Amino acid sequence: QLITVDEKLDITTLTGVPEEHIKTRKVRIFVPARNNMQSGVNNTKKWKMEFDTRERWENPLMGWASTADPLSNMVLTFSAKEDAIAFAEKNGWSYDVEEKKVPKPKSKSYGANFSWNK
Amino acid sequence: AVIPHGKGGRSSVSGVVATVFGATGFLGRYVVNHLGRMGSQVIIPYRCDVYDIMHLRLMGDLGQLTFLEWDARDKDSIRKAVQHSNVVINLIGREWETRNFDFEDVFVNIPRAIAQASKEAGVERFIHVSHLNASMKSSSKSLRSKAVGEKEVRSVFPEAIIIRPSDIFGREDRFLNHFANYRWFLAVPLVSLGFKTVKQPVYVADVSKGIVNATKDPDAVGKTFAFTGPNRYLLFHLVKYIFGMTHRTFIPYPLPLFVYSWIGKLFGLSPFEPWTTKDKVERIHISDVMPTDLPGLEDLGVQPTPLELKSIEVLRRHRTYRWLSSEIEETKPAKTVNY
Amino acid sequence: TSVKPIFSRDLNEAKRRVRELYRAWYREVPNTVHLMQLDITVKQGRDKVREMFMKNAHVTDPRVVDLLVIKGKMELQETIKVWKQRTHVMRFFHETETPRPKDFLSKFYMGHDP
Amino acid sequence: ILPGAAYTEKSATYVNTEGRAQQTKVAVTPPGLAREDWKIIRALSEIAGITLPYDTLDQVRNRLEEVSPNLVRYDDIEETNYFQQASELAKLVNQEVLADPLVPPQLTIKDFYMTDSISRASQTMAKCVKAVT
Amino acid sequence: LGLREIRVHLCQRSPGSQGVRDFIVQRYVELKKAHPNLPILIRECSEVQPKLWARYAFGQEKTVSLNNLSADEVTRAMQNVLS
Amino acid sequence: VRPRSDVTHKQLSAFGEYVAEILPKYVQQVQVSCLDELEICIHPDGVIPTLTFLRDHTNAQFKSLADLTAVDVPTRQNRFEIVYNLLSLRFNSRIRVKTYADELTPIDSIVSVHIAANWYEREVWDMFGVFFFNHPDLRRILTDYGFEGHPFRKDFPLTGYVELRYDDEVKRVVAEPVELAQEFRKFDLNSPWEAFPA
Amino acid sequence: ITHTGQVYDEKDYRRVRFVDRQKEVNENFAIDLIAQQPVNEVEHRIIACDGGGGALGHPKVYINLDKETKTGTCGYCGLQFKQ
Amino acid sequence: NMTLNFGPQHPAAHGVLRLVLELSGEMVRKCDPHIGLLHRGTEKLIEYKTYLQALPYFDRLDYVSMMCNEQAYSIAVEKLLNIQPPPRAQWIRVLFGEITRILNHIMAVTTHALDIGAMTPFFWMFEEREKMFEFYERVSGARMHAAYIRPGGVHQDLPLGLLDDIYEFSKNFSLRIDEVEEMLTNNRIWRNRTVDIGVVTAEDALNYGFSGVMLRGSGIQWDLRKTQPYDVYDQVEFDVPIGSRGDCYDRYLCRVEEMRQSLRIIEQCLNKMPPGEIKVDDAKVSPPKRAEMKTSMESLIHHFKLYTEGYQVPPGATYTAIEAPKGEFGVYLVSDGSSRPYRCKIKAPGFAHLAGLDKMSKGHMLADVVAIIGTQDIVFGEIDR
Ligand SMILES: NC(=O)C1=CN([C@@H]2O[C@H](COP(=O)(O)OP(=O)(O)OC[C@H]3O[C@@H](n4cnc5c(N)ncnc54)[C@H](OP(=O)(O)O)[C@@H]3O)[C@@H](O)[C@H]2O)C=CC1
Ligand SMILES: [Zn+2]
Repeated sequence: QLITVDEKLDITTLTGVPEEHIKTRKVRIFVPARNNMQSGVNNTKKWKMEFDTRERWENPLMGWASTADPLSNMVLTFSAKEDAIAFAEKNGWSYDVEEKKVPKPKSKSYGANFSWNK
Repeated sequence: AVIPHGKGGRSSVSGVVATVFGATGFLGRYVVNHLGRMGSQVIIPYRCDVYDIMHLRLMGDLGQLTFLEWDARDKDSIRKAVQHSNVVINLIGREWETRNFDFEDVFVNIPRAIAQASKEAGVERFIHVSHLNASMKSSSKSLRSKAVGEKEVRSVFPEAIIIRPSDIFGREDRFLNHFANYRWFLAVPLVSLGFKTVKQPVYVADVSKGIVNATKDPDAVGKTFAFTGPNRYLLFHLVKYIFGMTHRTFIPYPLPLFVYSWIGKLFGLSPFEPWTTKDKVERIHISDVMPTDLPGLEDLGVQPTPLELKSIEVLRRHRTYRWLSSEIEETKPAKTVNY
Repeated sequence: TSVKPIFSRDLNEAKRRVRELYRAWYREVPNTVHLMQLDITVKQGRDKVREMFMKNAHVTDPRVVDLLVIKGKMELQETIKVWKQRTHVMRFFHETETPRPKDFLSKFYMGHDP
Repeated sequence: ILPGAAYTEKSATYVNTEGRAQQTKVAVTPPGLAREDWKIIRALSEIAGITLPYDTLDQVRNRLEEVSPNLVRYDDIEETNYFQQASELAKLVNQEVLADPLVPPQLTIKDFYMTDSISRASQTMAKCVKAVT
Repeated sequence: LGLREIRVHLCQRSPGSQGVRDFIVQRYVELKKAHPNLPILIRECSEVQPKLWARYAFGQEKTVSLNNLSADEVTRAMQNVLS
Repeated sequence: VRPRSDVTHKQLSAFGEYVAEILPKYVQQVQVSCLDELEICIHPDGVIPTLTFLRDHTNAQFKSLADLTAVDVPTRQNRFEIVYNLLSLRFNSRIRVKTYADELTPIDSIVSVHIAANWYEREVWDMFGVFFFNHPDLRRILTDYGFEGHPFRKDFPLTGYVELRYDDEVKRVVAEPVELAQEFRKFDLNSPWEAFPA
Repeated sequence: ITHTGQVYDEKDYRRVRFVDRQKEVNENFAIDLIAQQPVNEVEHRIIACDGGGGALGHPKVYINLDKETKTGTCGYCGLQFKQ
Repeated sequence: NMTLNFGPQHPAAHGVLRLVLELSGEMVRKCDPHIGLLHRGTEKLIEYKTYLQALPYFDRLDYVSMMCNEQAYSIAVEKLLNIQPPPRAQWIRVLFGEITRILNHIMAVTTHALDIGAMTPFFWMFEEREKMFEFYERVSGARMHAAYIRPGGVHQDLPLGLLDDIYEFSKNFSLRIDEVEEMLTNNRIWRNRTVDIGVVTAEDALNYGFSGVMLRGSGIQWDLRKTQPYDVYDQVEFDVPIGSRGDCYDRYLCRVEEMRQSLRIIEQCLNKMPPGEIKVDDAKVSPPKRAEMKTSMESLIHHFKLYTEGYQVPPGATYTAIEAPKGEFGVYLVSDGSSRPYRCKIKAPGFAHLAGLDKMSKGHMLADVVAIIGTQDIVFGEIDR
């Protein structure tokens, strides 16, 4: 038989994350925009949640960038806004969702460019 | 300067480029450890062959530890070591006057030339280390000579911090191992049967951390700190305690020092690092001075660590298979003497 | 809601298991400090056990608790059946790492991102 | 000199002209010992004894909520306005518009390229300025 | 009690705020004319009941809830604030 | 273009129906890839029953367990997708039975059905955190003895949170929070243009 | 010093690295070595620089030497050609 | 049964194996092998890399069979793309596939003996190995860890002259195997330490997923190369060396026999390798030839995109298994439409074999455990992945 729990699945205790990176890390759920350089829209389809950016100090010996934040390069991809919000809640990371913004329909017709008076 | 970036561990930057001339030492090893952990740039002048300084390589990160060939008699070597350092730490010291280096040299002569150059270089701060209770009149030539130095270096380098540590307690230290190694000797001589020479040990790390903190703090200038310890001890309990953890019989038998200074002279004649020193002997029975002075530990940010706490690690190698598993709890503690 | 029970039907039954594990660890701390020649105090270690057992005191859900002891039991097994040597155990004490201050002024003085 | 950051280097909020509040995200960590503007002032306060109640951004924000609404709701223009009462007070105010013609300071595009600090410090903007001149 | 600022965080199109907004429409101008320096801030919260925040001298802020309050009660509460 | 024989896509397809019919209480979906591979999908409760039927049925003997794995689709409510690939040396065919398990909803263990799984199930617990009831001895296999966190989870940082170095002061190896000297450069590689309807 | 004027400041400590060691640099600098090669006076508006050696060279590109004032320079070799 | 923690004593090696054991005197009561001393993350790292930059990981998974492993990923990526390699490339892969099998068996048989105590067979056959490596180097550039077999065929055609040398060697290697034999197959002592040690039943071998010589040694007839042909291993003719009275000695004999059968397959490949191209002609999957990318725009664009971004495999998942020298090596490669994989569980013939150590070494002496780790050809890279 099933048991009842109203407790938001929080599994922060099982994930195995250091305390500092669960209480000081804000992740943003956003649908990636399109670099204006290209006109393809296949990278503006799935929602992604990305952890907040952290220190990137220069390395003294070779000048390479060096980072102390483990969750930096991690960007998880989630198909829908609801599912991504769920991941933040059970993992205990703070979230600030940004609504998808899709190009509004625009009316175009080759005839217009040859308008008597535009 | 070097803006400090990073999270605080290795592969991070703290901005302390520091020449440390006597790093190979027991204290030294620890000084490079924290400096390297913090991410500081550490230049380690060395004279012993590379084989012996390998232990320092893994400490610190790549391009964070630089080793330079240096000779005390040759002034030029000290010159180039401090060329690009902004912090100079001097730990040059020995217990046995060696054929080609006298207590003056190791304590006063050399440590002067060093700070002297450091100034010419324009190093922001110099930390000079001299033994505790070091009167210009103290019996042991060593202590007196060290006293002579702390004065001089002040004229070569004004406002140069002068930490003055007590005999140090740590693995690979003498204070604790020496007594424990008296096992070979069937009887363990103790002047005045180990009484009236109350001693206050200080963990090596505490000393190291303290020293490091000095490098990164403006409060210490011309300060003559004294890292001391968390509890004093009559030499009797110390000796027995040691033997206690070592689990080896303790047979305190008093030995007239006048004769014992002679025993120190004997081993002193040894060509290979005399084990005891006439100058040592005196030092050992030289009572620890009282604590009224610019405070060291705690004052510089580290709370001293009681001897009993880590003694188990320092004295473990001296036990026998039978007692190896034995732990601190099983053993008893020694007693302090606010006297 | 409407979850399936992993091993404990309710926080009550689950807590029973936590009690057992605590006891287990409590009885074990001394042995480890001796079989690993660790330089720690049994009392000290036993407090650490308490620390951990409470670090996760907030969990209210029965399922999460049950896994927590499964995992906890596994750790004990690695320390009583000794496959975890000192380096592994002492890590719990975070002995070498330098503690970070949590005071705002402290962080301000040191890190760009607190 | 208490160095701060720039909008490429902090999670601050700005608002344009029709009140749409918007959030800058930290693209690069601030340089040198330089720190986020809000913290320098929270820290100066702690060194002064009146210590601002906010210690984490999310808190500084909650603060913005009590003094003003737009600041916390992002991407959201505020619909209603009260023009009618504004006019009543305008009618009370009596002032003379001087005959001097009103002139925008940016008369031609060289006027435009260098205005703010970052702009002024631009080698690219400087190259653009000399190209016009 | 030195009054420096009063913030009326009304919430537009909210049932309770009706009174607050009515106050703004009918008496705001008057209050300002009377106190022509004091800054009375009309701001628009959301999903929050109205609040007449008041900042007194030396950085003390005080709160009076205006949820579901009539136009004159809002007027009376505002008048009580600048005593 | 690879050569494809539809003989298999027909044989395997039929078998799929056969399995489904015989085990309708658990089979949710049964598909054959365009690569001629069958992939019965079963409710997690059908782990024991569906495997056993395949291990011990004259018309479908699937004696050895090729592999037990768990993809992790973070979006999917049931995060893990335990996949069991089996081989039938008698009929020279392989099938894959895949179930879904969330982090704290354990799956049954099949060590009974195939003892090969004794190790792989420990591997899935260590990397992904799924738990297997009735397992003889479930304990970390691949990760370090004191490792905290399940590594192959998509939400775990590659570099991880801890790294090891030898410290002289303490004369013993010691974890420290990871500090990397050249962070993994995260090249973005997806192109903004799709390839086909698929 | 180096190709890009990389010269540690008189106070930088990476100079400690060079203490008792050679800072590796190359006397042969490209910015200069290409200059020596003379402009090729081709007699066709557009010529191609395959890079010398065909497959053992650089991707083939055609240069427009039409501008009478300037000379075409292969984005790859740096070789210059004029009509 | 005093736990001895043997194996961190470098006693059977094959990697680093902490075989915690409980031994009543010289009898083993229970063996609990520990693994992960060589876990390195190969499966997670691949998710962050493109298909072609994850090919070098496969050579490192079990590096005694450097290439055969690469063929398994190749095949897998080719299936997902529904592309097949050109005819010459297929024969090559079977040519170097087999050469690699020999290399593995020379490793397994000779390293087995070194632990047993016979040391001269290793030096005899490591010289032959050496000669083979040179084939790798003159074909790929690297002695081992070549990266020659890529997802769409081979990387570069064989040097002009290799085939002839892969002949001279093959023409003689037999005698070298024959010699080892005169030293071990019938040694009055090899037999003893190997015969009737680690017998595994037929039903139990299938049950514990052994899938390798270990199954074949017990008499089960299964060679994925004959049952499910991959590449052109169908066009060759070889005899699987099945065994009876499966035990360390019998399986050994099987490994010496596949060394023999692989020479039969190599001969053919040299006799019948076709003229042709060594990589698919779809610039979409295979990188364009360097003369073409330096003279044709479509080729540069295809070179730039392929190296910088990737294949862009169509979404799907496949489990493809070959017959790596150790046993069934399979890659389950789940793939989203992206150029970088999503999952790539490597089935290692070896994760299953080690598990069997417990059910094989029961009531056995310390020396028996050493013999059984040898008869499983455990390369800790594949097990730990
Ligand atoms: N109990 C203690 O240790 C106490 C120490 N101190 C002071 O702290 C300092 C460090 O002590 P400790 O580390 O134990 O000393 P050590 O005996 O460990 O030697 C310290 C370092 O000094 C170097 N050194 C010694 N003589 C010369 C020389 N003639 N020329 C060049 N280098 C030399 C050594 O290098 P190398 O070995 O390569 O010659 C060594 O690395 C000492 O100067 C001492 O006065 C003070 C109170 C107590
Ligand atoms: Zn050119």
